[PDB]
Amino acid sequence: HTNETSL
Amino acid sequence: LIEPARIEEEELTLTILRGGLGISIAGGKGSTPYKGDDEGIFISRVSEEGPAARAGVRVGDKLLEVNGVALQGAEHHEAVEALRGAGTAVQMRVWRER
Repeated sequence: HTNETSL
Repeated sequence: LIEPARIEEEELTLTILRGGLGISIAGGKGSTPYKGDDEGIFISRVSEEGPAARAGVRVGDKLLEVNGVALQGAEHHEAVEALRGAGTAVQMRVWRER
């Protein structure tokens, strides 16, 4: 887990 | 028998038309990196046949620019706010490597 943001 | 001519790296200006864009960005200055020690903003997921996949966005692309905002050496929330508006289109320059 390394800071992904959905867009 | 020999390897063909291949693109090692490039800088692409892409136009994405869109409710969502179809991308998941990862990384940024101050966040756990995505690739190696490069703390840039990268494309970590592309929705299947979404508007970004039609634009040519590839997984692993580095965000250099969005709508004129240079996202080089930027923080994660800096790119999110630059991509959350996206009234109808976003134009982003990306760095693709192989």
